[PDB]
Amino acid sequence: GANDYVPSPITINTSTLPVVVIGHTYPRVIGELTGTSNQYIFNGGSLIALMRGKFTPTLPKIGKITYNFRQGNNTQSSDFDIFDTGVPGLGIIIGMAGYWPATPLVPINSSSIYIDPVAANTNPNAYNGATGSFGARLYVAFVATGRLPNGYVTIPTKQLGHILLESNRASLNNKRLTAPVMLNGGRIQVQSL
Ligand SMILES: [Cl-]
Ligand SMILES: [Cl-]
Ligand SMILES: [Cl-]
Ligand SMILES: [Cl-]
Ligand SMILES: [Cl-]
Repeated sequence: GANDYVPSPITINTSTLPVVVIGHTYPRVIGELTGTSNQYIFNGGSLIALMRGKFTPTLPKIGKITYNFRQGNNTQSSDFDIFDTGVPGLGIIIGMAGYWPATPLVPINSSSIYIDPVAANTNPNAYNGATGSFGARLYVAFVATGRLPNGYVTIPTKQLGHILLESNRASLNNKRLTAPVMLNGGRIQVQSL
């Protein structure tokens, strides 16, 4: 079908956080996960469409932190919303971008935001160029929000939020397709010297 687009999740892995060595200050970023990307978060319709993705985080927002991801290509710091993983002392901050590398990392610091095209955050009629899929890049960093014990800590799998597919084609827009944005759970290690 022309509008038979279906969602697929985009996921990032707790297991890529390096060991956290502590030689304190809260909040502070304790490491970045390896950024991930999915070209086909929405895919499958036979008719090309102008599409955009609205990300709504759905974990509790604890506060803000200023940061500049080592990954991505922003040259100045931004405020990021710190989201509660549920594990005391541990939050995450999120950035998302369009799939293609020229598009910028968008700090998640609003109750919802268009991750691609960023033009849509100030132009309600802006969409990606017409094509047959919508994808994205996902960036996450862990934040110490309080004192961490030594040793291993398990992070549960968390749904960071969802991307709503919007389009200037009503039949596709009105499906309100949504794709989950996932933090795959895992184990981190703190070495408190
Ligand atoms: Cl993925
Ligand atoms: Cl992909
Ligand atoms: Cl950044
Ligand atoms: Cl969850
Ligand atoms: Cl239409």
